[PDB]
Amino acid sequence: FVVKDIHFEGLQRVAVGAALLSMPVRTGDTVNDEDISNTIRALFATGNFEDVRVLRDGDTLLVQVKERPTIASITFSGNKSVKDDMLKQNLEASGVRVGESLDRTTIADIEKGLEDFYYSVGKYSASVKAVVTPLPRNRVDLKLVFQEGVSAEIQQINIVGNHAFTTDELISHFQLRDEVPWWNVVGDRKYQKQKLAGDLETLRSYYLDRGYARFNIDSTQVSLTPDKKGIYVTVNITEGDQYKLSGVEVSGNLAGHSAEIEQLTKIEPGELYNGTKVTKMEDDIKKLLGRYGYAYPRVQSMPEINDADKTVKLRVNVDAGNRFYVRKIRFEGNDTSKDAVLRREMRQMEGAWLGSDLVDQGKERLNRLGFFETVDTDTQRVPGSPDQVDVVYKVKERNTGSFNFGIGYGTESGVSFQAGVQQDNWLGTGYAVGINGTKNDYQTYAELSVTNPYFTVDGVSLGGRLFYNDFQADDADLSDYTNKSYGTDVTLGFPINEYNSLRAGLGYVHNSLSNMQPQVAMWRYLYSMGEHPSTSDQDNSFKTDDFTFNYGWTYNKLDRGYFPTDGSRVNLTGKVTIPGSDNEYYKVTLDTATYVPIDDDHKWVVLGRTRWGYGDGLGGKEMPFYENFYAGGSSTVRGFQSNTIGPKAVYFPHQASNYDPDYDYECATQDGAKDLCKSDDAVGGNAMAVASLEFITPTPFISDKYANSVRTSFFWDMGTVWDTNWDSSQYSGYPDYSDPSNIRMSAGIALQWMSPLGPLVFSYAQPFKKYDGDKAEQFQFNIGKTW
Amino acid sequence: LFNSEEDVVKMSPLPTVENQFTPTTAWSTSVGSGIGNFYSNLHPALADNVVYAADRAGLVKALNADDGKEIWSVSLAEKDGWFSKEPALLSGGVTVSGGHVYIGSEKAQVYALNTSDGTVAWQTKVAGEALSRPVVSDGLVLIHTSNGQLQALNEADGAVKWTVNLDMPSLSLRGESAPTTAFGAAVVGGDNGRVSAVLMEQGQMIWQQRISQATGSTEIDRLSDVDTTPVVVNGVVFALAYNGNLTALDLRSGQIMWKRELGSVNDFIVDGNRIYLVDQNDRVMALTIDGGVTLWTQSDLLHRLLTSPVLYNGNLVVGDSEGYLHWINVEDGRFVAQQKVDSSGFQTEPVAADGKLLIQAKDGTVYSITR
Amino acid sequence: CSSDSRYKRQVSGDEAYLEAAPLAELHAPAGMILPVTSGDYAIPVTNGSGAVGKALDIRPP
Amino acid sequence: EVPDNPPNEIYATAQQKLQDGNWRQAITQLEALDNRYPFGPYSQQVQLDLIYAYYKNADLPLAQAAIDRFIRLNPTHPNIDYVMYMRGLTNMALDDSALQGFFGVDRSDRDPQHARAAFSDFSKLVRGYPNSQYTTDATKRLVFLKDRLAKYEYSVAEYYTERGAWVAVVNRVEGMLRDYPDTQATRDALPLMENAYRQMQMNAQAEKVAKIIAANSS
Amino acid sequence: DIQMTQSPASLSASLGETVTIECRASEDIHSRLAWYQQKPGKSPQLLIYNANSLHTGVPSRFSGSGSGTQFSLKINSLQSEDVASYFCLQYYNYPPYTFGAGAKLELRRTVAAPSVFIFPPSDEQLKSGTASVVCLLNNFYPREAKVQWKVDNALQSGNSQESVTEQDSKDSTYSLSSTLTLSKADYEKHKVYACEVTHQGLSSPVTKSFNRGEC
Amino acid sequence: ERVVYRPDINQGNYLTANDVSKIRVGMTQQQVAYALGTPLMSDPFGTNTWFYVFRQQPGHEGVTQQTLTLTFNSSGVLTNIDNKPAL
Amino acid sequence: QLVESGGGLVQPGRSLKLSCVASRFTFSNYGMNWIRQTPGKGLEWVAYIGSTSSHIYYAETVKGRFTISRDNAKNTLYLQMTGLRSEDTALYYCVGHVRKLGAFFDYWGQGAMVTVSSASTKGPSVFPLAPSSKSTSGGTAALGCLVKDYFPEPVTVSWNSGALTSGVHTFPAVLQSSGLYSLSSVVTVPSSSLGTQTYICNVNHKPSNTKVDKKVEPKSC
Repeated sequence: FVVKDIHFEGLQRVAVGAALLSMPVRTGDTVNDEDISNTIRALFATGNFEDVRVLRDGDTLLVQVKERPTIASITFSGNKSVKDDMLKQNLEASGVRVGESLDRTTIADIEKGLEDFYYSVGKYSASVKAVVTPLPRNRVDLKLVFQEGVSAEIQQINIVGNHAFTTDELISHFQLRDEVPWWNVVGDRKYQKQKLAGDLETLRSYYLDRGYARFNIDSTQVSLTPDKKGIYVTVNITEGDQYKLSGVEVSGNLAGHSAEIEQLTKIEPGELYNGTKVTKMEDDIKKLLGRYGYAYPRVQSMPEINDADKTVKLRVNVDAGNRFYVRKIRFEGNDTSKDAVLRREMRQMEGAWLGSDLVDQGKERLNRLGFFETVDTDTQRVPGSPDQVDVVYKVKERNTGSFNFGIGYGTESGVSFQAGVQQDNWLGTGYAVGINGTKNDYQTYAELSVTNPYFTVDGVSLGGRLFYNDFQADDADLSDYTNKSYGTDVTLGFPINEYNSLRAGLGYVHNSLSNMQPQVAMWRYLYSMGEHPSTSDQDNSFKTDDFTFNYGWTYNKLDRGYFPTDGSRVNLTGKVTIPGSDNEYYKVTLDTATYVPIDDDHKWVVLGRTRWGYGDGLGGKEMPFYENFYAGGSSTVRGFQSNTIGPKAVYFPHQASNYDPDYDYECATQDGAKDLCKSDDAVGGNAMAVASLEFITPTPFISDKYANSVRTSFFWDMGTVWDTNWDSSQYSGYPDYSDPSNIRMSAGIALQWMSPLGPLVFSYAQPFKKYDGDKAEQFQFNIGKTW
Repeated sequence: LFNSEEDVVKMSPLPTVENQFTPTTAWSTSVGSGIGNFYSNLHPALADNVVYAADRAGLVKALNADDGKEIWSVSLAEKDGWFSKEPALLSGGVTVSGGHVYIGSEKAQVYALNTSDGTVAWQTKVAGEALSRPVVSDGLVLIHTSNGQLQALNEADGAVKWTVNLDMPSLSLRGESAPTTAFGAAVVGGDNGRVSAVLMEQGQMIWQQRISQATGSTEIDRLSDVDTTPVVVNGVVFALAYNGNLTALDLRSGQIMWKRELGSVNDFIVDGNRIYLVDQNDRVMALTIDGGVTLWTQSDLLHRLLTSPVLYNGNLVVGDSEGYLHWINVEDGRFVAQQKVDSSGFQTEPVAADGKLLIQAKDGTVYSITR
Repeated sequence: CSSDSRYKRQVSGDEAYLEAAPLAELHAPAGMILPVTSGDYAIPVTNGSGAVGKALDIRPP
Repeated sequence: EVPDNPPNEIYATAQQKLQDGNWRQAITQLEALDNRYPFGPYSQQVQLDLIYAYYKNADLPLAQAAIDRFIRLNPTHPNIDYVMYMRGLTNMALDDSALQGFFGVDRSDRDPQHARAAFSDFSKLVRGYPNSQYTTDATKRLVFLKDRLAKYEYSVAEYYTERGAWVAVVNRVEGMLRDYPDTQATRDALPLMENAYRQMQMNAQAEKVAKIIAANSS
Repeated sequence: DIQMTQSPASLSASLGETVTIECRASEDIHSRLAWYQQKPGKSPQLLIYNANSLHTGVPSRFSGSGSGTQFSLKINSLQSEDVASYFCLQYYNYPPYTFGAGAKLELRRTVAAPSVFIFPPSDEQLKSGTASVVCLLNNFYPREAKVQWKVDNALQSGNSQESVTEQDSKDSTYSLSSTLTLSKADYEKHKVYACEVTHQGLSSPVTKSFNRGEC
Repeated sequence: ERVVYRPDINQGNYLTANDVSKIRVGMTQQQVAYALGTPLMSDPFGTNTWFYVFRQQPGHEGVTQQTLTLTFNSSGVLTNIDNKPAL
Repeated sequence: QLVESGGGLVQPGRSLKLSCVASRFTFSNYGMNWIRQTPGKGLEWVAYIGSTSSHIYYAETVKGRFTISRDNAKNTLYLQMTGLRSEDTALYYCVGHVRKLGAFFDYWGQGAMVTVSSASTKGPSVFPLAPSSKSTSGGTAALGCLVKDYFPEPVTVSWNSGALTSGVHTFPAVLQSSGLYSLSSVVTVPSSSLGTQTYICNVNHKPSNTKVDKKVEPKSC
């Protein structure tokens, strides 16, 4: 028997090469069945061919096989809560994928490795079925049918070694529950080893801080109950007993700071032992060392316990390193910013000695810019020597700014064509910009306001602004209530403190008016302006060109502006007419915003946001109306319309139209109006105060990925607006808008989606304290950057 | 959304009904709020018309037979204290002997109570609670612990006599190794997969024997149900693994006489050569003492919530948690009678003795039973 | 897909790096010692005269 | 998605998309190909076409992963010049990929990350293959990379100069020197070192640098 | 347009009594009136703004009452120095302005008989072309008095013109001067020139005369 | 003129002159290193010569310095000293 | 406080510029008006100008023929009267408005009377009014001076340059058919004063600049 020809069957990656490698014989060598055995074992070793038939036609070999490779495809059916990526982890963990193991015998292993996953999850009550759609020449689609009935259930956990304490009271801090409350009808009833470990360590910490050093754990035993429901636990422990702190015997390496080092360790006798306090104090010492700056100095305490009286003398040893490792830094995340834009804030610099406080404060001011997404950094030890350290501020930068457009329903023309745009670090520069306007068929408007916050090295903030509100009843320009105006406001901002800044500068403005409508406080102010036109028609005109001095103060001790969580910021702004100008007054305003986190989980948080404002004439004068405060608009207050709050318009019988479509217009003698026509439409006022109190709401059920990029709350908001220059002389016989007593109020929700297109919020609420006709909508939308 | 997407697998439901011998109850004398939806060793007892009851919570009852009249009632649940009033929450079924009554708890608080009032002989602390109800005999108090221990104490005051450590399983898994006696020696299984013969005079190991299969992450069979207690013959003992692996093995050495290790079986009781028992899917079989060879079966009731079986009036009987009650051919498996009574719940030892039949639910508690 | 005069051999973006400036290395006067050369930036000397930019090609064989 | 076919036919399909130059549907074909054929005779060519596409359609991290795959899988191969040039080219494309170049504005103010990455890549490349076609543009680019580095460091220096901090300036300077001599920026930088030294009364060093200029004032 | 109706034009009252001065508005103005007092030979002064509010440094006695249809001014325990002419003014219609007629405040004293004097024309008016014989009433109350000229027992009153002063600020009496104008020629044609005055303060018409060629 | 709010600024390379009293010529770079930390600056254009200076700038007008430099030989052993304060 | 400067006499149809100055007030922010009162008790608002030159209102009787202006720098109100008729003759007042309340006036000047007439000014003729001593001699008599055929008004008449003030009654001038003014100024003095008191009346007519001191002798007829 000598092989004359071999049919080297084997395909889809291999050829005659691998089979001939399998065979020991060429054409003209004695043939055997050791080739059969070697081929089968080698093909189970490699795992290509499920079987071999090395047969011989006389003395002519032939190879007939089946193949474990290609798995053409996979399907997953019934994987309710488990997602196919974790299934893929199980699969690659099995080394199983396309072009891999086969042999349906292995299904038990596969299902086992599936069961294992559930066996690890917390379940055991389930199974899986793999099914083969056979496909030609080797191939197979593997569909997986997941019989996932239900996981087992937590029942009751008992512990013994608890005389000083109830069990439930200490249970109360755990993730897990042997029973749900009713004031929280929802609540998990699941299992996890990790949460269990945390509860264990939590108990350990509890009995540490109540002083029990002889506390331990002996063990803990889970009930693995038939029928696949019952998980109790029984826990074995030492209660021990508390000790009492008696003394401290710290030592170590100090660099002569021993005084202040002790000043950390200053304590009262009779206070109980608590290793939490110990850890706290240790960390405080670490921080102190960071102040002078020491990278990796060692700490270690020693509780020298006296069991004769249950007390301890706490020795400590310490190992200070060295200082001024400050070689360099790095930054990562910058694809748009410029390096200087960081370093300007970095109170630390390269080539220095260290202070970690500097670095913390750098992160703080950084985030307080609110010009990024995520923040972190590492104090990367330098490998050249144990004497230098570099830093990397490997972080992320936000794409932001926003073009403004769109508004609630209204006229066919008059709900669009409105500009408004922000970059605020324009072109990745830190130059900050806001530009707006609107074209309409009854007015037009332009305004630009731009600042370089860092004209100089110091954070010198050079800001300038102009406007041209070309309002003349645009595209009519005749016999209509024109107020065309245009002016300038240009100032500076001074870094005063690490958290506090000032503002000071000037403005110079011109106004121009025509065909003014008889209204009451209008002519009040104007008779204070010393101009006494008629009170009947709208054939009237008036202009000004004035100067002013503006200024303000700002506090900001805060976390960020992306989605702030803790701290507060306030913007005070005052301004005044100057001497020599036409008009004489001041206007002063102040907007506060405070964030208080409940936990440092940074998910249940309080907001207090308010505005307080007042301005008034000088020289016994009245301010021009158009500088009045305003309110509502779902950007300061919601559940109302913008500028639709406070004292309101009041009308005379009008004696002048220069039109008559059908006299669609209100209150004229030409229409047939007398008997002074009170009205509803709003005007603004001189005095304002508003308040807002909100609970941050964690999101209902959202992916962390973008839930970190979304914010929400409920609120209760209210406020009010009024005049003092109101009277009762002829105001009588009307609703007197004098006093801050028609107080407006509502409450609702806030829904802050962060798109890449700017910040966007929809909103709902409901008015409660409504007064004389005031419009509103609860379902509202907006894009502005209000607080 | 997620409140509605529940999944489940189902048992068999009831087959045809028999009333060949019509069942009933003697009466029902049910009890205050006790167990609830839980699991336990606990079952009540009786002797000489002196009926022995108590609940999960702490309540205690001594009642009269033939009516379930409360003779007296007490409770370890202390009216004072702050321990949820010290609820019982027990790990052990009834034990009674002499003029005293012997119980153990989850709490390792272990109570000997004078009969005829239930007044305390003593309460005693121990380590770990019971998968196996408390055993007491031969002047010896005999405990299987949750800690994988023996505890051996006085049968006169509960005073300790000795204590032994035993290997623990991995996940501390629930089951039992119900200990028993032999000629003045201790004998019991173990969730490790072992069975030990030990001196019950000091807890001196005599031998151990591994029973189970060899597979990890597949741990001992959940469907290999309860009644994993030794069953002794003259020089042999018969019992399962927690796989259901049956072994007949040396009463003195643990060496195997035979085995139906390959069998997987759930609950059993032995009658001569006839071993009447439950199977994995909760079907029924009668098997031989030499090979678990099917003397008969009945697979009409499967995946069910059943306790151990018993005999009564020469017919083999057991019920379920849903108050379904089944009197069956001790011969070839067939139903002889069926009753429905309640749906409270049942997981405990049925009580067929003194010509009587007796059981208790969780809170749909005691029914004293005849036919 | 968006590519006019299809991107078979051509270059994305500008070519200023092809138009960039030359280099100047120092005579380093006598007695005043400059810092030594270090690092990987020593620029293995070219022996080039090969195509570049659009003149250079982009394709799998 | 599209049904199975002969992998030669699927290859021909890809060729059709290539003569078309439709990157998207070509990507579809390639995805279907590799996921229906994890290994093939021309699978190497498939990797090539994949990264080709990923260049065209800006699939850069996927391209990076693909390169690393091919490297681990075919660390020995004839046409690796194309491979590694493509790699460094990708890194170059990443390191400046903005619309800001519309404005004639420099990018010398961001992470010199992928610059140095590609520098390493091309150095290794030419040192492995100092003979191929793809050298010359790589060399031009290397010079450009050196320049971008230079400008960046210059800017760092100038910021700290505006602060008036001499020390990190000095050390960054020395690092630049060890990195290279050759930039107009470096000539511009020399006197800055001089000034900062002068603010420290380093009159010896002042005169040292004075001599440096005095020779290399050119 | 708007009608500032004020009645009576002239009033009189004693010292210590109160006065209610009515002022009526045509268009039922929503209380937009001002009161101004113009005393003789002085600039007009402000009395009431807002139609009910008194101006700074003015006694409380003056009060403003009434609505647009009709308003009234109340002066309580009015003193001697308040004699002036009082006007109303509306500001509701700003472009035009209407004032009151002016209410002339007089005082009430007992009847006063004038001390009558007659003055013949001087001898310098006879060298031009006209002679003027003047009858004079010095201190009388009330204003009402009939004075007629008698020449040679011939009645005539169509050539003479009278001028009456305002009530004195000391005795609140009136003075009238009745000038009789003739030509020097026609003056020297008649003998006796007499002026007969009939007044309430007089018990019977008092005639005073002069003869030519005496003084 | 008043400006306002100059920040607090430092550089490194200083602990104490008590260290200076410890030392003299003849010591090596490692002898230094065991107690002095590293030089943050040296002579790159000549011998080993190391620059140990305090520098620090407080707020409005006020400024520190205390400089020293130490010249070694070819072996890296000290030859010359020059310590001196701000100017 | 409010000083007025204006015309004496002019011819109907001619023009005339009146000026009015404010001294103790700002004169800024004040609405200013011109209001005329005709003898005969007819009150007319003739003009209003705002603090600035934005709103100017004239009466429908006056019409644009007159122009009202103000200069804050010179604190002066300018009134140009063109197209003038005999009816325009009246006492013209420079009037202010009220700040911070509006809708009514606060200040008025003394008032400057303008008299337009085609007639020319005429010097007065003074005639002694000798005292009627025939009524009584122990009583009190009265004597005076008659100013006749003088144009225009007014004439200032006093006795002994104001030294003799015995209850002087100067009746208002009445207009005779010739168009010239004529009035009599009398004074009552005791009869005993005759032969004891010198009676000289000093008459001054400013538009004609005629100052005549005419004596009435103490003779007791």
